[PDB]
Amino acid sequence: APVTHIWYFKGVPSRLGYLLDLAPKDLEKIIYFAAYVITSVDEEMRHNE
Amino acid sequence: VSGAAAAEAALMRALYDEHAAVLWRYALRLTGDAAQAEDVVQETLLRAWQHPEVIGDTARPARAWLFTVARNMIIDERRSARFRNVVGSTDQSGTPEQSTPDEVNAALDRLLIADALAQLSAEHRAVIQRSYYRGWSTAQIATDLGIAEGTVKSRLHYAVRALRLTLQELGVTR
Amino acid sequence: DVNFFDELRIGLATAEDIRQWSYGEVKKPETINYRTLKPEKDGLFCE
Amino acid sequence: VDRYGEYFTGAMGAESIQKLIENFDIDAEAESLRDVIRNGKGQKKLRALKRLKVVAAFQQSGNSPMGMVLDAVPVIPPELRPMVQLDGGRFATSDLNDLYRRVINRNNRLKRLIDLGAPEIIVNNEKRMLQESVDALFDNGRRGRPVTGPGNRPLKSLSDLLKGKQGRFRQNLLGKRVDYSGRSVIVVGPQLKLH
RNA sequence: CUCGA
DNA sequence: GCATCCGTGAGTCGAGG
DNA sequence: CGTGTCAGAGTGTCACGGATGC
Repeated sequence: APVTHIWYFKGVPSRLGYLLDLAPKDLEKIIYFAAYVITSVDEEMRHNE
Repeated sequence: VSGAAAAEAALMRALYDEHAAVLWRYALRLTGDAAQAEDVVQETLLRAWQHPEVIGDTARPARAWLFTVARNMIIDERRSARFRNVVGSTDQSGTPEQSTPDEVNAALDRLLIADALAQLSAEHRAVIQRSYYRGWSTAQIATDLGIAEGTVKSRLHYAVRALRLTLQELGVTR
Repeated sequence: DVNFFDELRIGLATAEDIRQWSYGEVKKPETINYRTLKPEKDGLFCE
Repeated sequence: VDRYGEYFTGAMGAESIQKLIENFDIDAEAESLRDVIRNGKGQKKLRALKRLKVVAAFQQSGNSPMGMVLDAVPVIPPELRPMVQLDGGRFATSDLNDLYRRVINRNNRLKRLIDLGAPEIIVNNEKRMLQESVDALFDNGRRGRPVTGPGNRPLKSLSDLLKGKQGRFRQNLLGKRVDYSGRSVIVVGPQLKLH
C-alpha cells in the first residue's frame, strides 16, 4: 500500500499541504485513516439525476 | 446478499471500539514497546475474525479470550528469536564499535613480493601470477599458456624457490 | 576516480528509481542465523 | 457510498493522496496562484506567494510530485547498519535494523489481510501502522511520540544520521580523525627558540 | 555515567 | 484577522565506564 | 500448539520565529 514520505507531510511547512491546498491537520486526518477524502465526483451525472 | 457481507465488517468494527484500545494497554505492559503492542493487537483481532466460535456467544466473555491470545503471542515472541538478538543496539551507548586493522604489514609484503616478482623470467612470473594471483587450477594455466600439464607444475616448483632465494637474500623472515 | 567534477545534483527518488538501485527485495524479516552466523535468504542481510 | 456511490469516488490513507496528485493539473494551479499574486490583498496574498514556491518548482524541473508518496522504500546496505557480536555470546544491531524489521513485519501482515479479504477495519488500521513505520524509519519522533527501544530510548532513524554535532556532516565530514598525530602534556621551555 | 584544559 | 504552538538552536578536545 | 476474570508509561531548559489554527 502506498505511503507518504514524512519529510514532506510533517516537515514544516507541509510540502504536501502547500501543493494540494489542504490544511495540515486535515492532511494528518487523511493519511492516518481518520477521515475519507473525495478523489473525484461525476458532476454531470449528478446533475442529470 | 450484498448486505450480509457488509454485516460481517460492521461486526468487526464493533469489537474494535470496545476491546482494541483496552487490549493495547495490556500488551504495552507485557512488552514495553508501544509499536509492538499495536502489532499484538492486529494479530489478536485477526484470529478473532478467523474464529467464529469466539464471536458467537456474547453471553461468554470474549474480552478474556483476547488477553490470553495476546499472552500467548508475547510469550512466543519471547522465545528464541528475541532471546539472542534483543539485547543490544549499536546506536545505544555501551557497545564497542567495530574496527579494522591497518594494511601496513600487508602493504610491505606486497612491495617485497612485487620486487622479487620482477627478478623472475617472463615464463615464471606469468605462471605464479596465474596460480596465486588468479587462483586458477594447474590444468587451467596449462590450457591458457599452450604448454604441457607437468610444465606448469615444474615452473611453479622452481619459481616458488626462486622467490625464496630472492627473499632470504634480503633477510625476509621465514 | 579523479576529484574534479563540477555539479552535485539532488532530486526526488522515484519509486522506479528505488527499484533501479535495489539488487533484490527484502522479503523475510529475519536477520541471520544465531549459530552459523550465516544470513538468512531474503532477509535484511541476504547475500 | 451506500446511496450515491455511482457518482463519486473517495478513499482513505496515503493511497488517496497518491490519487489527488495524479488528478492534478500543475500548470493550471500555478497560473491560478499567479492571478491572485498579480492583484491581491497582503493578508491573503502572502499565503498565496509561498504556495507558488512549491508548485513552480515541480513544474519547471520535470520531476513529478508523486515521489512524495512511496510505493517502495530503499534499504541501506548492511555494513552501514552493522550487527556486531558481543563477548557475552549475544548480539547487538543498529536501530535501523529494528526499524527496517518493523516495516517488513507490518508490510507482510498487510499482504496476508489483502489475500484473506479481511475486514476493511483491520486492513485500514494495518495500513495506518505501515505509514507510521516508514515515518519512524525515515524520521522517528517527527510525528507524535517516538518508537522507544529497550529502556525507553528513542531509536535513531535514517535522518538522525545527518543532524547536529553527532550527525554525518559535522562529526565525519567537517572534522575527521587523522593519522600521523599525537597528544601529550605541554611544559614550558625557555631555552627553545620561537620557531 | 565520571573527570581533565 | 491574530493568539497559539511547533520546531529549531544552544563551545571544542581528552581520559575511564 | 490452544487460547474465554482481569493486571494498564515519562514529567526542573528556553529564546525565537512562523506556520498553524478558533
